[PDB]
Amino acid sequence: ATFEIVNRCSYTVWAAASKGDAALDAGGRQLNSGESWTINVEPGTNGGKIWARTDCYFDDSGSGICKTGDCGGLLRCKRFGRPPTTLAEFSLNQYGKDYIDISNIKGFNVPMDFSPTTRGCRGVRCAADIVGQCPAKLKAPGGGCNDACTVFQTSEYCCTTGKCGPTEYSRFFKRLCPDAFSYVLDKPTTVTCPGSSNYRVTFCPT
Repeated sequence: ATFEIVNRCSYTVWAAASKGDAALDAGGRQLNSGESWTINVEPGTNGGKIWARTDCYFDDSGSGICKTGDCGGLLRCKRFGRPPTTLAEFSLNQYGKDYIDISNIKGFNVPMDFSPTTRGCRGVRCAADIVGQCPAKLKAPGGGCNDACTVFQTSEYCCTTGKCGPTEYSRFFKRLCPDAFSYVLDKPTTVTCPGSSNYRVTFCPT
C-alpha cells in the first residue's frame, strides 16, 4: 500500500513509520514545510503507526533526539515513539479489509488528517488546538499534550485491568477530537476501508 505523508505545518517535522518491532519503509525522514514523503507499506501489515516528531537534532549517522515522538534517538524509527504523539494507526488486509484510526491515547503533538486516496471509505482528522488548550497537568515541557496514562501511571488511566471508564482527561481529548480514540476502551472510531487502499497522512491539515 502507498502512504503519502505530507507536512502542511509551517515547521519541520520528522515523520516516523513503524510497526513496533521494525521500521516501515525507511522508518523516518525529515519533512520541511510542504514536503511530501511517499512510503510503501507491505500488505498485511498489522499495527502500523505513523507520527510526527518535533524539534529533532540528528547527526550525520541518523542519531539524535526529538522533543516529541523520539524513537530511541534514531532518525529511522524501528520502534514506536515517546509520547506525546498523535497517532495514525492502521492494520492492512485483515480478512479483506483495512482498518484506520487516529488515536490520542498516547497524547497529541501535531494535528493530523488520515484519509484514503482510493475510493470506498472516509478519512479521520484531529485538527483542534489540543496543545493550546491542554490541561496544565498534561502539558509536556518539550511541546505537546500528554495523555493521562503517561503522566499518572494509574490502572484507571492506563486501563491496565481491561476495565476503565472515561476520565476528565480523556474527555478533554474527546471533546476537541471526537473522531480520535481518547482512551483504551473508547467507543471505536476505526474506519473500515477496502483491502489494499492507499492513504495520505497530512500533518497540520487546516
